[PDB]
Amino acid sequence: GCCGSYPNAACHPCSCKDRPSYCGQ
Repeated sequence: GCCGSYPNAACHPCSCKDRPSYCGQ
């Protein structure tokens, strides 16, 4: 994914720059 295999304190598949687009569609 993107937060997949990374820290998660703030990080989500969404806060990423070009994120896993499930946090939209």
